[PDB]
Amino acid sequence: SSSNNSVPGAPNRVSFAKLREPLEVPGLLD
Amino acid sequence: GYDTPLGITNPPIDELLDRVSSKYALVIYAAKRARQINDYYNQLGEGILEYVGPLVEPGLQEKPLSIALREIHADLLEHTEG
Amino acid sequence: HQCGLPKLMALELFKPFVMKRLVDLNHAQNIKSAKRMVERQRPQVWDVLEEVIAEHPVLLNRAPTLHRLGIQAFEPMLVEGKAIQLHPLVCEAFNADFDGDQMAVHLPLSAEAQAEARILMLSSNNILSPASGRPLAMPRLDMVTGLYYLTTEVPGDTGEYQPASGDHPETGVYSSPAEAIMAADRGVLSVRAKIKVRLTQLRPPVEIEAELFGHSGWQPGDAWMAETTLGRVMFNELLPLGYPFVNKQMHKKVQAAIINDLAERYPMIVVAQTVDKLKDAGFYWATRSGVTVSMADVLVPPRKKEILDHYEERADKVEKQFQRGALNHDERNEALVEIWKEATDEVGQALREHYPDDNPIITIVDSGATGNFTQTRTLAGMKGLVTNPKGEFIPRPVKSSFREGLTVLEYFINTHGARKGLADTALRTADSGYLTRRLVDVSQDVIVREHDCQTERGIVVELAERAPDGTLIRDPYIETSAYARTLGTDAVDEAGNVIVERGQDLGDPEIDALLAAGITQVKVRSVLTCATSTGVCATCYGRSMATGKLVDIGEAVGIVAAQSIGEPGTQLTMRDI
Amino acid sequence: MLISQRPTLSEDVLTDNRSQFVIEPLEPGFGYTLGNSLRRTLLSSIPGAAVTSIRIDGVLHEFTTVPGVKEDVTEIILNLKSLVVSSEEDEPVTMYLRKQGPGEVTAGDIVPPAGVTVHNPGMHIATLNDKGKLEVELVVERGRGYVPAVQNRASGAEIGRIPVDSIYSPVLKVTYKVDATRVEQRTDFDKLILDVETKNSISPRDALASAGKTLVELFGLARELNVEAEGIEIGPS
Amino acid sequence: MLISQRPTLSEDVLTDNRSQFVIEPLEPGFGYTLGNSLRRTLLSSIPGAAVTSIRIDGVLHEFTTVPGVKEDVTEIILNLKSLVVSSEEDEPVTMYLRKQGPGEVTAGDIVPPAGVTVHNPGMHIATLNDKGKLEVELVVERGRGYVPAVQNRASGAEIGRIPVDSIYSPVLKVTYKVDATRVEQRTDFDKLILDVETKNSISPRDALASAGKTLVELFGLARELN
Amino acid sequence: WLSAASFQETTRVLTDAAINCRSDKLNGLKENVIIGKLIPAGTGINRYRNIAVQPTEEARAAA
Amino acid sequence: LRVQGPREVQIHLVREVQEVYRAQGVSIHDKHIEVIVRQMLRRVTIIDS
Amino acid sequence: SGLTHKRRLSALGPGGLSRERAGLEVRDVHPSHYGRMCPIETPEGPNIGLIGSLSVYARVNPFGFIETPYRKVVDGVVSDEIVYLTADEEDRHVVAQANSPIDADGRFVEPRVLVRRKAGEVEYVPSSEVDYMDVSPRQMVSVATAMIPFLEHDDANRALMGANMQRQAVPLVRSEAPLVGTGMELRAAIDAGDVVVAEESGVIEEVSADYITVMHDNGTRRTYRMRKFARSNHGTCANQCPIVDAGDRVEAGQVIADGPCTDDGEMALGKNLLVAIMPWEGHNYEDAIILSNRLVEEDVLTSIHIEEHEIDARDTKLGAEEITRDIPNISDEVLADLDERGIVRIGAEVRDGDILVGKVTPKGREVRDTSLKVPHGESGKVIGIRVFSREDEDELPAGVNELVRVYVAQKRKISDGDKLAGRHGNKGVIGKILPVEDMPFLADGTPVDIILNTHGVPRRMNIGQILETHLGWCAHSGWKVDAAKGVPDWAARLPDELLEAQPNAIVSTPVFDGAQEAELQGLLSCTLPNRDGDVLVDADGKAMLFDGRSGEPFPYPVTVGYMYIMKLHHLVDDKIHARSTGPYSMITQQPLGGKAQFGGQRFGEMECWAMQAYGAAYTLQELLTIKSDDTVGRVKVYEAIVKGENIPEPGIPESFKVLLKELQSLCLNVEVLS
RNA sequence: CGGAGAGGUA
Ligand SMILES: [Mg+2]
Ligand SMILES: [Zn+2]
Repeated sequence: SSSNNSVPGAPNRVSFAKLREPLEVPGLLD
Repeated sequence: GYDTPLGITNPPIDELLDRVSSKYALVIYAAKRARQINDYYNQLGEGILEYVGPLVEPGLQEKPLSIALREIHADLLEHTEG
Repeated sequence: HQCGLPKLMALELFKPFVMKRLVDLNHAQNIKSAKRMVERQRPQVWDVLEEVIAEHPVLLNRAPTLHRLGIQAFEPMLVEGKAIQLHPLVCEAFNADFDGDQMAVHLPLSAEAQAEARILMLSSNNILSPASGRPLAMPRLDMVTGLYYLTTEVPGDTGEYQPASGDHPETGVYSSPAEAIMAADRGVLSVRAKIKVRLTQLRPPVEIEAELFGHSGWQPGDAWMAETTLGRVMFNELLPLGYPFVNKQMHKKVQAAIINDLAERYPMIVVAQTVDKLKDAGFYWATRSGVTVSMADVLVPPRKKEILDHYEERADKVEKQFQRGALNHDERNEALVEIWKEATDEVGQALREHYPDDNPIITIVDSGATGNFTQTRTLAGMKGLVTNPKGEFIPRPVKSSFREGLTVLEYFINTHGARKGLADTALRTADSGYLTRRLVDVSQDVIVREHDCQTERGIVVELAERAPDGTLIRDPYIETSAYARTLGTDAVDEAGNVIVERGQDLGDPEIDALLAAGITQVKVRSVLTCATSTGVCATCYGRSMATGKLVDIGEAVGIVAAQSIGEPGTQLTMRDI
Repeated sequence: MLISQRPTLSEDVLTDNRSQFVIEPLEPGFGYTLGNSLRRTLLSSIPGAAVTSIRIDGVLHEFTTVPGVKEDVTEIILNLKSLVVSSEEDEPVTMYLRKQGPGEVTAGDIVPPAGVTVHNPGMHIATLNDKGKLEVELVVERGRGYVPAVQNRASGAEIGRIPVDSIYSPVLKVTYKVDATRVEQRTDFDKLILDVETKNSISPRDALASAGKTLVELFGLARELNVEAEGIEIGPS
Repeated sequence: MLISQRPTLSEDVLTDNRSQFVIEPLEPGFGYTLGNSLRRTLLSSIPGAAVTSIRIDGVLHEFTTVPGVKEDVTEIILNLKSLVVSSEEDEPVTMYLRKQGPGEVTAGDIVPPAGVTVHNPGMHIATLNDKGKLEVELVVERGRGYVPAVQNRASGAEIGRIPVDSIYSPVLKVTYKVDATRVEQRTDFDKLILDVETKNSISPRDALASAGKTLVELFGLARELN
Repeated sequence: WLSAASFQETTRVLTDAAINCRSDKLNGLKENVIIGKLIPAGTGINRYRNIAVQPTEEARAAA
Repeated sequence: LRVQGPREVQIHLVREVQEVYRAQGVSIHDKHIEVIVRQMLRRVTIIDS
Repeated sequence: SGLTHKRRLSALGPGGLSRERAGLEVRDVHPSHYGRMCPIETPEGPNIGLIGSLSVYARVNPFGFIETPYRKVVDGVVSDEIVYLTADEEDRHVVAQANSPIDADGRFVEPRVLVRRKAGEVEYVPSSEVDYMDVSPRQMVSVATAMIPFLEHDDANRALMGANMQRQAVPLVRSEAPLVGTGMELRAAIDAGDVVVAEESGVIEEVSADYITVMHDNGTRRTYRMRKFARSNHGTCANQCPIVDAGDRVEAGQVIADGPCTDDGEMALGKNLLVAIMPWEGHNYEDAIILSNRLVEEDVLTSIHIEEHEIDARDTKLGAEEITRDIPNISDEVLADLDERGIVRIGAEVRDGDILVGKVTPKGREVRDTSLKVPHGESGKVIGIRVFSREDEDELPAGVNELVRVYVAQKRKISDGDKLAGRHGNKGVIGKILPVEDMPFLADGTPVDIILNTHGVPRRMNIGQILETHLGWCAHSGWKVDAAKGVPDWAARLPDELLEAQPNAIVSTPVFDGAQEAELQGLLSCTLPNRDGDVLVDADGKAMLFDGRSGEPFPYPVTVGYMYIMKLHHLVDDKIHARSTGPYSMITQQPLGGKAQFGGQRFGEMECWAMQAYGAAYTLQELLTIKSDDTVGRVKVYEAIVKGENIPEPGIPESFKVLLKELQSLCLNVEVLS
């Protein structure tokens, strides 16, 4: 239900999403 | 049959556009009368030259272009076209 | 005739006058001290400035200056802040909005320049479009909504007039608009309820006055009974005293007609005052009308799915026929496009039927305030076909409204047409200015020089060709072909007397009389046949659209024509002939 | 604290029964605070008198037209509804109006009982053209504001009595505006421009005083909770 | 139809900083107008006290940081702006807050002189880790409304003075509701209930009394024509 | 040759005018604007720009 | 112009421009277009010197 | 803005197209761009279609061809093992839509799925033909376009406007995260690099405003230093603040401090405000906005900006120049804020016109004061001075000795004329700032913060703002779905931890997979009371307001809620300019152009056409002769106006004589004949 | 304040 469960110290922002994301967003400066 | 005019909208343009043939004539009319009025205020500083101050009661600080148009609403001036 | 000028921009535009007045009022012995005092903003510089700027017009300009009304003269009154306060009724003339627009300011110095600003370029004297003659200081948007709401009669309203029931006298008959106002402010009467008042300051309609007073007129002070809503009495109290009572709902067209009649029958100052009063009333009654947006307000048609399935069946049949080789690719695409166009039409019709008549969206659309029902269909019903980058339709089509939420593919295929439009808009704004400059250059030497060349040449206007079975059907495009023209000959019908004499403005009464007489063609004076050696004459040119009277003897009509033709260039889409 | 503006009231007469007032130098925001309260006190506070019921002989079951009068019943109701009147007796009174045959029936044609008076003697009521007679009994009261007609469920007293809407307010119509009134590095102050129109039984400046008195009485109610609190003092004249 | 009964005011105390006042009977239609007049007067014209300017020991401007404190000086200003102080004098009066060493710093550590009194000890100011010392001086002053920061240039102040925007509002929230009686005999009237709520600096009764005083002063200029 | 050079193709117009030795009788809106002279239209026509004004005899005596 | 003369070409040009502008719902009185067209038919081509 | 800048794809460059000679076929959206270039985020002017943005999951291969991930599907099963394809490769397969129904069993629930067939042709197709699948329903958009909630409810034009406007918001003095965000705000903030991330796990030892010290798990200490009140390339303020306590334990990759527009490690570009959707007295007319006065008193939308004034002392042919308090002709009173060196004191107040660095240059005494001055319209406080001295063997440019530099910072509050906007392309300037007394207030006495007009929404097809307002009200109020007897059918597909929330809960609605309308209605139907058992907003989402200016309640209910508003970098303090006289050009003796050298507004050619069509010869003549380039005329007009004289007659302009000389220089005998 | 380039607002 939460948004970002990977970042250690992230706020618990809950989401309305219904679909699982197979892959994580790559680095944005790669 | 109109409410009291206020500020620049006094006197009504319709009343003024009956003493002249066209709006450009009104423009030149008022401009030359204002120039004469403003020359009177300066000649008073040194000496009378040829000009007559406001024919009507001038306001406290009313600018020449306003008295010039007040003197045309109450017919007091004459002009000729070229 | 007024504008708001910040109290830090005026202090710089009007610096020399302020220095002069400071020296005159003994606040500074010489010019240098006055200059430095102005540069330090002592508390008295403002007091002298308010007097200095009085009765001194200012020129405001917005770029691009497509036409003449892009520069107008107002009167400055100092305000608080750092922005310029623009009267809401000049926005259409300036084509300005309040999402980040900016404007420039100019100050005429000499007496001739000030007279030109005050008489020629003053905003209150420029109410009609020079290109066509339609008013441009007309209310729009919120004002239209407010007046439209005010001048409405809702059946079965609170305090409505009720006939005698056989036990008590009539209910809802009042002895003055003051008593009706008291009842309304007491919560017992609704401003949009049908009542019967006793009016003595509003002039009765033509028919009522003819059948009731007759004689010569109502002679202000007389009394007559009107059956109307309180809102319509309030509205008609805004119009000039002599105007006959108007009892109608104020659609934008109705207000336009009222303003045009005022302009063509009354002086311009009356028109300015009337439009200001209408502005005040509209801005007052738009707040109380109750127009808002919520997803509950955006209703969806009750049977959209049934229609979509019904037409999806036809699309599937066409696809199967294509599969069996019955038709090629283009035939399949055409069939699908027609099917889905019909589907969109049916969805739009259903959406139009479903909505009540007081919904804020429908009220805003049907009030003439802004928008069209295509946007309503897109928002509530369905978007439909979208165009490929080539220009051809996607046969899918887009099937979800923006209330439901388009999927990823629908959004992507919508982006195509979304971007092509902006690109074309940029290209068109680039293309129009070149044409306008060329037009201004070709015809810059056409100026009115004579009052009348006294020629006999003319042209013939179609002017309501006759019907086959026999009838005088007015030509739809007559306002731009016959009005503001002067006759070059006399009009005689069936051997009768002259209906309209040679040399007549040929306005509404003249054209109506000519049509009643039963004549279809008339010969009018035109610039194409003017006999003046240099320039046109006033009589051949005709009426001045902006002023409404015969054009002057120094009118530069070529530049006016160029700007009139080129100004609506962006609107004209750039869409093998 | 002490306000450094000292607002001032001024009147401009447009008629014997119409005036315009101006409270110029109000502090920002006090234009709307004062304007609506003053308007409502003017329009619904001051007391007066007004007709409340009438009975016209002949018109019992149907109320459309009287035999002998050119006009209809509704016109007579409206004509009496504009009659300016004044009474001292708290209880309802009963006047009478009667004239014989041809002539003009006018407000002056009614004999006023003790206390009741008429301020518009020449107000037209009806014209008799038919050798008929007019017989109608009025009943005046006292009150305040605008009171719609009170339906009569206790009709035993009389069946011909018609209850009429009552304008007990001598003040007929009021409106107000507000603008900005300063140039000294401040264009946010207020002006209160009031247009007051009254009946013939009181002058507008005699109704403004009553409105001020009523509001001063009402705003002393909360003032008494603490009589040593700090506020804004306008100062002396 | 001459209702003979003058309005009377009664109070209900919901809590220390909240109360309801009921005013009845009223002429039909005069409830909302009276209520809104009172509400505007309460929300705009009630005098009070607040802090004007401060001076921390080692900082020269507000765009810096004191050593040893987790909060930048700007955050300290934002925290101090939420103080509530009740003054009784009429000239400026100075306060002093002093702290040294580990521990949180709060308004309870302020030491007001006679007169001014802090009505919310313990809220928050800053936190000092090991080597932080906080010595801040506050200047309390009286007024009404919102007065923006008076920069040092005009007020002939030193470099270390930090002007602060002051809000002199003792009231917190106001609202009203009206009970209207509309019987079929025109014996109608109105009842007004006013919900005032102050920020613990003055009771709602004092605020209502001040509003009444101001309104009585104002409405006395229309009573002079007589 | 001065109104055409400010519109388009300045070089061609100038080179042809120099060969033809053309003289420009300055009479037009663009030319008078360029040379800083009153345009011949509106309030710049002779009948308007050369209007005479004086007080009336009756008003002069009433002074 | 070669076949029907100057009047016919004038009416033709005015009609075409008005049609183009009316297609987009813009109203322009024909006198402006008449001025522009008049400025386009003002010369004669020479044949015999 | 910087992160979006680093991910740009431009077509115009040394070896590419041209900004004018480029047609309308290169400024298009090509079907091959799906998942490799964002179709929404492009400029709005002449660069429309020439500058693009890379997508989120896309990468570039060795030869320079962009690849986008795809999820291999085998035997009708949507499997794992993402494989990166190219446009050329992708053109010979059939890929499916990410937001498609799957049941965790590798078999589509629905029979037909839209798929881009060959040339971006979406088509219903049999389920056995699909060969690949998009990773997420958020794959075509870029980073900035992925932060718009309810994007699918907005039209492309307004979405483009909002995506572009999100990069113009100024950092506010205090940052707060949205209530109705999307989710692409934590990774966007961390990858941008403006936050401080712990290098390695450990325990915080000492945390201060200027430095954090993590005591690593191996006996090593690494102190992080925070950059406070720094300046960005665009004058904004960059300021870092630690968000950890002295006893907390941190992990590698954890956010240890915040940045300019960050709150707890998430982007925060705006503030949450209580909005009403009614027209009001014509003040919010034609896209204008009405604000309360609370946002100014409480500093809700306040910002800090910094200027950079630099001056150096050269060697000069004259020879030598010095910076010092010795400025001739000036009393010590003016030099009060100056110090021994010559620079002003840190913590001083500077106004428009004041010596910041006093110097003198002997122009041949000849000493000439060319001291630095505060530009017109500038003020603030001097917060820092940097001076590089040649005596200290600094890396100075050639031929200089000192490079003193100054910083002045000032806080700007929201005023009338500033530009605000949301995330849905709803922009406008502030028409008026009402006092908080005459503002529409709810039944409990709470005024609204901002008022937005009704006539702007339905025309522009950006209904997403209304849904955002509804959901923001629901989030702020807190809710509790009453599943006493089974969960309501409208909450069947609503994840747990979303069946109940507490006041001020932060939620997220992904860009193309978020809250449905039925869920919004349901949540509006069940919200908690405020303090007393009163619900201020009903099921329709509309409240009953009161008129603060008159006191009467408004006849009809109004839509109210919380939406997220940003403050754009288009403040009115930077757009106000006026002139009467000043610097002039040298060749064509006309006023200069620009707000920074005074300069005057230009009277173009179309304005001349307008003045000619008015028939106003004298105003045009004065404008073109005595106001611009008549050298004697300008001085005479000034001397006449300062006195009570009448304006003289105009002369000959100065741009005609230059043209005559140029024509003569081209070997043309030009003469004026009388 | 003269030129070139880049970005942006209406
Ligand atoms: Mg705009
Ligand atoms: Zn002719």
